[PDB]
Amino acid sequence: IGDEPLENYLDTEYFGTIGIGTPAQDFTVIFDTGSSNLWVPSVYCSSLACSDHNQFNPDDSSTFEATSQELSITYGTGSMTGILGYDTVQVGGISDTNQIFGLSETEPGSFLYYAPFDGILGLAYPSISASGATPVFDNLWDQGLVSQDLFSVYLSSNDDSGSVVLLGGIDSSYYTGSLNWVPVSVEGYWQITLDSITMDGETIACSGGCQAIVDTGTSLLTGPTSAIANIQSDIGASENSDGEMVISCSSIDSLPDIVFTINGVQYPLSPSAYILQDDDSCTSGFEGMDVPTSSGELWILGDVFIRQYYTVFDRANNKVGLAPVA
Amino acid sequence: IGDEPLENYLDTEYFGTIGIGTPAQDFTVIFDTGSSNLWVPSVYCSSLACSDHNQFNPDDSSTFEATSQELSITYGTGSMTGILGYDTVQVGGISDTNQIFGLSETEPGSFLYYAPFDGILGLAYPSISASGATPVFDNLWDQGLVSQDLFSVYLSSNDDSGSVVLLGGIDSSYYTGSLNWVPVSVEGYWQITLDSITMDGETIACSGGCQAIVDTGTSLLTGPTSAIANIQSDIGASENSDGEMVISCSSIDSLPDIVFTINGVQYPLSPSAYILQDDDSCTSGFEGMDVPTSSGELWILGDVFIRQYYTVFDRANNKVGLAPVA
Ligand SMILES: CCOC(=O)N[C@@H](CC(C)C)C(=O)N[C@@H](CC(C)C)C(=O)N[C@@H](CC1CCCCC1)[C@@H](O)[C@@H](O)CC(C)C
Ligand SMILES: CCOC(=O)N[C@@H](CC(C)C)C(=O)N[C@@H](CC(C)C)C(=O)N[C@@H](CC1CCCCC1)[C@@H](O)[C@@H](O)CC(C)C
Repeated sequence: IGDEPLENYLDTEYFGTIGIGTPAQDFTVIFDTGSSNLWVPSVYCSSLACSDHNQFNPDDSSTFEATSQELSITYGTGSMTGILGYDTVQVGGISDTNQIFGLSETEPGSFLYYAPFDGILGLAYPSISASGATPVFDNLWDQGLVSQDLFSVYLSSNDDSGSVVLLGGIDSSYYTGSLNWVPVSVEGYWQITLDSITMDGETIACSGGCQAIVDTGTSLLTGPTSAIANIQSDIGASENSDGEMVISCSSIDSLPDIVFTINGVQYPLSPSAYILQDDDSCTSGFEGMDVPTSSGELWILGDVFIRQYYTVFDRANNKVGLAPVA
Repeated sequence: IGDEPLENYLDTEYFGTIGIGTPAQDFTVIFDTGSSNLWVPSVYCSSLACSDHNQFNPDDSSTFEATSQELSITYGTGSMTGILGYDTVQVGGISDTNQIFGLSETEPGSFLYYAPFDGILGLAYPSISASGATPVFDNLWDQGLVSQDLFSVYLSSNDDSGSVVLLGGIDSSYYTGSLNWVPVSVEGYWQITLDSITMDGETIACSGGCQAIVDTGTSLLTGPTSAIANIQSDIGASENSDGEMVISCSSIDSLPDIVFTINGVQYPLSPSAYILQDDDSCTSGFEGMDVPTSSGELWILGDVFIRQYYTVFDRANNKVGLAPVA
């Protein structure tokens, strides 16, 4: 079981440290369950986002193996094109040997240039892995490096220390009562079926269910624009400049829980979970984002939700396990 | 003995993580031996750099005690003014109970905005601490949270993992041979007497001594403008724009050791250590700054130097211990 400590930056991005190579070059990465690929900046990248960011030099690793397999990936925020090579990756105190990972050649856009992390470590299923590159957890299970075929995430609140990715195990100290398991409906993302979303008993969205992914890599709780636009009204948040659906911080103590019913069990987010507040200003935890898939237009249950529910991702049986954090 | 790992960001910045408060809030701080104050942003800070960095909120800490004292600190690059407060800083494993530190109120200048860290933990002598704020090492020793009255720094080269600050102990495995102990000359900074800087038999600089400090929070080897000017010429580096006193990377195999004799022992610097090379670009490790003190113009032996020499800063007997990295 590996323990990968995570830095909670503004409750928006949780990232940890990995080493790639021999000797090991260090990089901080986002641990993303919305994707399956590991990749970091390389000395071959010309994009501006690579200049101010730690870059992987293959000519300094006695263990590196090159391949000619090119790679291309687009996220909701940012993309990269690169090439796939091979090496040891130290992640969560484990020596992942012979891991295929992406070395970037371009990271188009201004977004990532600003970001306090170098790369992305995907944790979704191999089916969505661009260029078929073996996911890290997959390569660990395959090598017998993790004791169990599950990892779990605890994401801290209020910029506190202690967020963790526990690879190969759960730790009951992080949750209250017991885990509820939900089947993955469609296996690629950790896609689970959302039964409904209510406030004060009335369905306000997702009537007759909708598809949801549990994404550690999304900050907010994102959903199909039109739906979210309602919720925003149902809590009185309004637009400021570029996505700032601003809400008065006085409102927090008046609003009601918004309940997510997944597999018959209700998972409420209180107003103090779904309103993010910096110092003296509040914002909405909900973001509109149409993400069309073959299995429907997704509802992404980001850090805003994961912050309240210790999440376990069982690959052995394709189930998500949720329980309230301690 | 505290073990504090630092992320080597581009061989220019080495920062680690601390927690302030119960429950503890995360912050990444530069461990700077060139000052003595610990500060972090706080929710009082209005400044630009304070918006995109984590901010200490006293209201979410059950162990916070506030003070009336004001704090102002000008650094070589940057500054702050703030208010002082007390709380439990968990640094390197240790829970430094009831520690005074600065909650900033302004952090003027866009460079701090763009920087991948929140605060600075100063590691020098109390004489130079702003407002006579107890430096953390001092507060650990007074409470007996460290065994030995010394700390050691190992700074990895090449963006590798493994840079570490070892609080209250030296670790033999990081150096070659045995420590050479230099006395501190004047006690404020970790100030020592540099006897000469020669290059192929000839004194290129600082004949008949000059004052130097070993300063982990300074990226390059710094010295008085006019002196460094000659060294830049003698190695070939020339300005491009906002410095970028750039050198043809081809020159790394022609150039010789510049040598720093400290208390009669010679400490050479290979081209490989004094020309910085990100990617396929080599720039010069020397920077020209006139740093007037009551004990002369200071030479700063920063990161460029410390990456080649494991350094013990011993407060028990006012002495610095150097030995080559193994
Ligand atoms: C206040 C707004 O917050 C953000 O923009 N946050 C970023 C991530 C932050 C950790 C830097 C985000 O949520 N981006 C989403 C965009 C989403 C709302 C459409 C995203 O692309 N997340 C990536 C992961 C991110 C990519 C940017 C770098 C960090 C990892 C991945 O999970 C998805 O592409 C999965 C797909 C099913 C939607
Ligand atoms: C390649 C260019 O690199 C830098 O300019 N690096 C910065 C530090 C980096 C961590 C941003 C530097 O060397 N800053 C020196 C600049 C000075 C040599 C012209 C400095 O102010 N360092 C601070 C600590 C820094 C200050 C900015 C915040 C990070 C800690 C401290 O050591 C001095 O105040 C000591 C004094 C005797 C000069």
